[PDB]
Amino acid sequence: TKVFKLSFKTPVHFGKKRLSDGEMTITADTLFSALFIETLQLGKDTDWLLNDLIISDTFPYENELYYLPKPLIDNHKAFKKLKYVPVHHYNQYLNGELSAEDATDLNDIFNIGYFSLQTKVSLIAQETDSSADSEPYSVGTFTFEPEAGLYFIAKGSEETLDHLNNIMTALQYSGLGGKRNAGYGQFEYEIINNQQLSKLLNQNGKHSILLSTAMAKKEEIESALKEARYILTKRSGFVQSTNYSEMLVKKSDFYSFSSGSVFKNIFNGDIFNVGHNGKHPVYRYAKPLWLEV
Amino acid sequence: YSKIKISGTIEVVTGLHIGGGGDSPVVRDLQTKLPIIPGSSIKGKMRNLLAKHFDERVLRLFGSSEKGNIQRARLQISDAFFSEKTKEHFAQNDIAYTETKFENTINRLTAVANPRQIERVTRGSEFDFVFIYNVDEESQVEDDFENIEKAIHLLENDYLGGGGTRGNGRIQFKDTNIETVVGEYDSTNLKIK
Amino acid sequence: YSKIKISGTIEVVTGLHIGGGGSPVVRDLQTKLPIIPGSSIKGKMRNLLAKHFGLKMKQESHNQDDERVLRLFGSSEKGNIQRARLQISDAFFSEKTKEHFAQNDIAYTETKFENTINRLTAVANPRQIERVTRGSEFDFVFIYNVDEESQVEDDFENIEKAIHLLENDYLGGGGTRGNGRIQFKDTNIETVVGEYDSTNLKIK
Amino acid sequence: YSKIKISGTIEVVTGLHIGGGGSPVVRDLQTKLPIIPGSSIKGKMRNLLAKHFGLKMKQESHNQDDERVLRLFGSSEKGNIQRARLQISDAFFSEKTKEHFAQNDIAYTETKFENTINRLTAVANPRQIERVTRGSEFDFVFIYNVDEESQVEDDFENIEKAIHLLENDYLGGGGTRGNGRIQFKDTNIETVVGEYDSTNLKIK
Amino acid sequence: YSKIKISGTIEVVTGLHIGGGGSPVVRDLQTKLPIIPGSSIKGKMRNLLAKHFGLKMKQESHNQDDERVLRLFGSSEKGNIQRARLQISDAFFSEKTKEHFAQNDIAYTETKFENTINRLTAVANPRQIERVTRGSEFDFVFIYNVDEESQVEDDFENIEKAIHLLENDYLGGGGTRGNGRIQFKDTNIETVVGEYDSTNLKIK
Amino acid sequence: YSKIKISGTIEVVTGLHIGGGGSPVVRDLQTKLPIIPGSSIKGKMRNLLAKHFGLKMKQESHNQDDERVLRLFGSSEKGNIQRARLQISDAFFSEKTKEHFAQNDIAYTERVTRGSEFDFVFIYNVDEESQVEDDFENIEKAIHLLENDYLGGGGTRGNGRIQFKDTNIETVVGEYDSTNLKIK
Amino acid sequence: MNKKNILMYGSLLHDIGKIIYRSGDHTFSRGTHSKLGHQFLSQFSEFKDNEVLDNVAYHHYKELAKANLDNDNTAYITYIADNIASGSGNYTTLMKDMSHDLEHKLSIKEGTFPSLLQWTESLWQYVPSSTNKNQLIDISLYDHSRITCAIASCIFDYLNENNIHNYKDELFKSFYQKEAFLLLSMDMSGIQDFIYNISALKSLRSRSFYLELMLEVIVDQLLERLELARANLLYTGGGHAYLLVSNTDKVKKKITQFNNELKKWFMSEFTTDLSLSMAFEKCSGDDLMNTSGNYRTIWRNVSSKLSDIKAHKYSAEDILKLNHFHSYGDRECKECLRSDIDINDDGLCSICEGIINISNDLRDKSFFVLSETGKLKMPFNKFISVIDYEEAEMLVQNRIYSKNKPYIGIGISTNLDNLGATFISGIPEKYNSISRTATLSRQLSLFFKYELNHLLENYWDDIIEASIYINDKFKEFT
RNA sequence: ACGAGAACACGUAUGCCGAAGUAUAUAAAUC
Repeated sequence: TKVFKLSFKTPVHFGKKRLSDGEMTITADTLFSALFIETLQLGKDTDWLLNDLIISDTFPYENELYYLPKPLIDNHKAFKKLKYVPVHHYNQYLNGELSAEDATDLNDIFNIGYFSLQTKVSLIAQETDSSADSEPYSVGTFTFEPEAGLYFIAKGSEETLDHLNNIMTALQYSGLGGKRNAGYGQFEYEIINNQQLSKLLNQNGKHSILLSTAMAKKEEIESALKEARYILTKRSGFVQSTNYSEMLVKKSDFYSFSSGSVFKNIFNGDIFNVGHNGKHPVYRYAKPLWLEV
Repeated sequence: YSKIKISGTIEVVTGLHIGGGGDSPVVRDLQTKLPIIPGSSIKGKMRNLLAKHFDERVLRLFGSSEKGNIQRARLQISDAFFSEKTKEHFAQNDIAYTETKFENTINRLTAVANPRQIERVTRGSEFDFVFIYNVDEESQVEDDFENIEKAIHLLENDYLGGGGTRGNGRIQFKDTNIETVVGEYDSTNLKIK
Repeated sequence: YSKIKISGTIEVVTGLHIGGGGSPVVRDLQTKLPIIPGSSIKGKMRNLLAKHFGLKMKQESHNQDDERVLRLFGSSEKGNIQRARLQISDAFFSEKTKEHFAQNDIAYTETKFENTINRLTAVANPRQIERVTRGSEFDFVFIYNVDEESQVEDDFENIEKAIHLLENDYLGGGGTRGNGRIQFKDTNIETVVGEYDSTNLKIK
Repeated sequence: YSKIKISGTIEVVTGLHIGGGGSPVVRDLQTKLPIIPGSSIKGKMRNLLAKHFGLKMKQESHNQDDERVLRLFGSSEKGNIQRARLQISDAFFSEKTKEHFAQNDIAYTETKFENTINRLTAVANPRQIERVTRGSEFDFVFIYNVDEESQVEDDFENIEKAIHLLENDYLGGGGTRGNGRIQFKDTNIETVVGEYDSTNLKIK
Repeated sequence: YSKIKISGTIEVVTGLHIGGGGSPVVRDLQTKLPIIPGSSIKGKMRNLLAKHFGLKMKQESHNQDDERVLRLFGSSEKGNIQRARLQISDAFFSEKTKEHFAQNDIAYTETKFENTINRLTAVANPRQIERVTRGSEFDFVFIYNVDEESQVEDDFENIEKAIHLLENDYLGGGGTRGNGRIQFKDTNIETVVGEYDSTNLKIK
Repeated sequence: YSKIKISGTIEVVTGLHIGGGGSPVVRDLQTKLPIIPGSSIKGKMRNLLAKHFGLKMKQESHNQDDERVLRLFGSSEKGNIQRARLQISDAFFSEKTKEHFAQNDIAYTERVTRGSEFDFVFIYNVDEESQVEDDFENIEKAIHLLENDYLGGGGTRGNGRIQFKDTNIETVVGEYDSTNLKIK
Repeated sequence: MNKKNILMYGSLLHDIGKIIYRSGDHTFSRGTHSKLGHQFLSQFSEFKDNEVLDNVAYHHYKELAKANLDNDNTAYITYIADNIASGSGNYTTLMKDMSHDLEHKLSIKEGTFPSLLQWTESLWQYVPSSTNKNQLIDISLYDHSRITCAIASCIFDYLNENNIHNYKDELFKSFYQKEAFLLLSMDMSGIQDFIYNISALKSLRSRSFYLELMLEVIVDQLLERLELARANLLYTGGGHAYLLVSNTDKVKKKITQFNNELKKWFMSEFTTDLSLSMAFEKCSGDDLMNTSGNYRTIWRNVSSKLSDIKAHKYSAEDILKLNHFHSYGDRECKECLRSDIDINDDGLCSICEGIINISNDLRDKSFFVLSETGKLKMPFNKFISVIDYEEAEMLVQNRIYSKNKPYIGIGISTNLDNLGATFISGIPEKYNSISRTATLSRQLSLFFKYELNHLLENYWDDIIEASIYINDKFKEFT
């Protein structure tokens, strides 16, 4: 049940719909994509990690502090402006022990980077030929302070996690974002076991908080939504090397729960096929990683 | 499967002007206010020069991936940053990091002149850089490195940035180290100058 | 695709005042010594060589010039782009000269004092002008691109004409009142990139 | 387009005291010898040739002067475009004088002691003036631009008038007490740039 | 606008001590022969011709003079600009005098020994002084500018009177005891620049 | 400002030896013929005139004299300016004496031979109209005293007494009447 | 004339004798306001409905106490609704104008009620509602009259639907405590995401307009389906619609049916980026009145069930049908980036192309018409098209949407930080009624939609200046 | 099998044109 720490040193581009967009964090599906591509690139076996690994979302950290997504459990004006809650207060959050002034101070302290729209041009056009207009475009980047970054949670047996160690060691030289081949998004990592992370991960309760993006299988959906509080977010995009035309290849739309979901009845997930008229399957990750409180 | 890292430094011989903000405003970081050279700049200038020299080589090394055939990039160029040696030396000698140049323009038929300002990174500074190469085909590394050497030569005898026909941008490359960072491929014999 | 390099020495004959500050002279701020900006040289050559060939009133209005002049310096604005071929870099104070001046204890800069006498009143007003010392040297470098094989000889003939004209003219300001005369010496031509021989070429 | 060269020697008849640094004189500092700046020559010739033609009080007010004067020395200041057509260079202490003065042990500078007598008090005040020595020589070069093919003769006539007037006047400072009288010798005319004739041209 | 020349010879009859090197005599450093500085002549003439006209004590305190003196000589000190109209140059040994003293084996300087006898003690104190040999001839030139077509006649009458008073006086120092008496000879007028009629003018 | 002139001749009877050489006699090296320094006559007339009037020992220490000497002769070293009003010029021979000596073949040096004539020319400036008479009568007195005293060095054994003759008082510059004056 | 119309007509104008008494017209300013209004309206021939005269003559206590009316006549229900809602020459000029308009312009037949509503609004939107010395009257006369109508219609739906005919005995406190009527809320999500789905700066007003128009269309439709009028709509805008209906089984069933149809249509037109949620909490005559501060409680409960419905906005069948495969590979909308809809040659889908065309027309033309076929999509297979003024009157001769233009009499037309405290509390004591939130919403809407345009008519630095000006104006506001 | 992937904030223009370190002043006054 190890955790992984990542520091970047260079701005990163994650984005939501367009290149003008800048986003702080990415999803378990993007990282499953990265790991799968790197395994196929290294020439190893994907069988072991297709159906033995459970991954969580990316999360921010600061100097000696950790954050987790807001669970969907009087002021009703300050909490709505909050996205992440510190670990030390996580239990205190679920018992109603957090006050408005404390929350406001939290909002004050939570600056972990900034945003920037870098403008560029393209002269590969008939500018090579003759008079032709230039094409200014814009990329969006996020930049970290020297002591902030990302962390992940992974669990299973020792063998699978040794494989994961090797994969991260290889991966730390490629990137985790958009314009990777343009100079964005490299990192260095460390393997950590914090005590309080293990304490939260090993609770005992009646509800469950989701730390990933997952979808229920057919035969269980009717029993999954008995008493639930969730968010559906459409996830679409383009593929990397399915067929001839990139434009003619675009993933079929998918809907999945978000990362603050609370479920009274657990479900196992599945790795879902979102391919059609392609040569090889295109997988979306959907398998939940719970914390039971 | 192996990954190779080429590291070194670039020195500014005559004043440099990238100026993404403008055109005086030179690109920096918005917090530390230190000049940098974006990797898109280097990638584009090298692409233009090497294409002018000559195709499948530019396509295998920089990647096209929409022309009806899909080729994935094989060389990754990162941003460049001010080095510690230069910061220490400049802080001791009490030198600013950036210059401001005043220029003028003359009207034909009217002989009236009007001014300009161009902000420009100082002479003698240094930047640190790293490139990554992903060895996807064993029988091609010598060819790819010949081509990358030619590109660095051409960029050495040319300019980076804007206003180079009037005297800006000239750079040099020093202190190269070529280490194999993932895998077991022998890259203790390569050279890039 | 080939690139040809030209290097040599600029020597100051009478005092020189590029004076781009506004009355100071332009200085590098890592060494605190004078420099000769390259845009000065390009602009003066543009003007001189343009006036050599026909310069028309309509050609005075639009800042367009003869086809040869546009070819060598670039137009790239007329709705018919023209890429330049001759890149002019700056020139810097030479190490030989700084050694000599430090040895013989010669200050690098003169401050000439000047006066003006107005009419009707004959009351004089004075002023100060800084200027580089004579005997100084600077090191200059030019790069020329072979975009076409058959135009090289003509282009270098035209550059030779520009050199002659500039050497019988002035750089900087106050040229009619004395300042700013130069010479070029110790040149060298080399094909730094490509496979185009440059042995028969010369710029005097 | 053409540029024509004039050259010659200035001969010092009585003491010359430019004093550009001011009671010292103006000197180079690569060699530490006197020079004659071009600014003073230009200004004095202009003042003579303007006074000889008309000088109106309103024209005295703002340095507005005759048309030929502005054609040969340049204004481009009143919205009319006119850059100077005569380029005047500095005068440097000549070599033959150096040889002669060295091998006869004659210095390059006199130090004259001067006295002032006060009115109704009869007290003397002493002063020291540093004059260039008699018998010296200097070398000068002028460049003429040919901007119009049908004015060369007229402009040269005006130039010889200015030269003659200056041969009957003084260059420098304090000339109403015996300083600055000069002469011109060994004048040669050459066309440096173009295909223009200079066999009928003369300046006395 | 025109410029007249006045030339001639100054003939010294008695001792002439000028001592500008001061007890030696001021001397050219290129020929090693005495001169009369033009400053001396201008000052002596100014003082004589100015004492003749009104010389007020209040004017003496403020160093103001009569209008004739300033128009002929120029002050431009009281806020009113008056440029000098008479230019006086120095003097030098004439060729005939050099030939005569060379043929006759006669030197150019006399050493006079003078004895001071003091009151109440009677101690003889000796002194040596250098003088210019009597009977030598100097060549002088004045330049006269015309700024008004009328006042030439009055100006020349005044310069006549000035020459007269100087000829009944001494030049230099040591005058009230036997040195300085000179006269003028061989005066000539020749119009050298311009188109003026000055053939009826007469300087005696 | 008018310049009146005095001129006259001086006759030599006792073989004169001035002592301008400091045993020779001072000569202008253009003619090699004897002269007389003007400081000679100036100072000797000065001393005689000073002696005639009252001369104080304290003034002897400080080289101060009577107002008449400080005006006519003039010193201008005490902090009060006194420019001299009587320019004495050096005296030469007369051509009459030269012709007579050449005709009779007589040398000039023995000492200054007897029978000489000297042409002395004084210039007097009129800085004030009123004091002209007083100044000229004083000059007349000084001339008389000089005529009855000695000029030269070491003349206390019989040498250096000479006579005055043949004056002419002509105004050379000015418009002032100078007919009523006399200097015998 | 259906009796519902009789109540509604006697309801809007039941309080006009107050104006004819404030105007000082000596002809009809001597008696009590009810008979002054009756005497005024007893002139015009169109308004000669007898039961309407009965309704307007006795909307108070003594009038009914001495009138011995029949058991079925709307004066009693008028009294009850009036009570629940309650909780100088310019007037003379106004009543001259009123006489002219009533005798000339308006029609009285069925379906003229919306026109009468706009007429009363355009005339009365500033008349002082009352001048009581012991009360603070932050309301106009328009709000009193309109909310009296809404309450009257709801009370009638309740009383009639349960088959009671002895209105007098039933309504003449005990009834005031019964769970009589019902508060209903529509909130549409995803406005921020849909408004910023453009690729420049002035183009993000056309789709703002589209969102606003859809909200108004759906709410007007809802009122039509329930045989009341646009009287019963308290507030709209943002993404909200606060409405008031009756507490009976029939309306509940119809609300459920309408909800199903809307959910189906929103899913059909748009996958999930735009939803609609409806929540209803029952209220008594006491709840809207200020009795024990329960209005805050009601509002909080409605918000709570709204949040819950937002948390579980789909079912298993929907989510399985959503994850069913569909054709792709074709290009997506160049501005809207969605690949489930057939596209035209220009590269824009139906809705986005419609919006750009309608903005181009709106820059010149200014009337919108709701038809069966046309240009831009609407619920229930309806379309909106663009038309000009004279075209609008010719179409009226043979529903119309405008932009802040109070044109009256042209058929039926509909003229189109600390927020939580204002919306939930309002005035906590002595003024805590539905009328106060009505007037507060009206004033805020006037500030937001009309005063903002006036402020911007004269318009980085500008953004800061506008922010400072808005902050200062809001500080002056409270 | 990562809202992906190809994409030099480029291009034409300088330090300008005009301007006297000048104007007055005895190396002089006593033996």
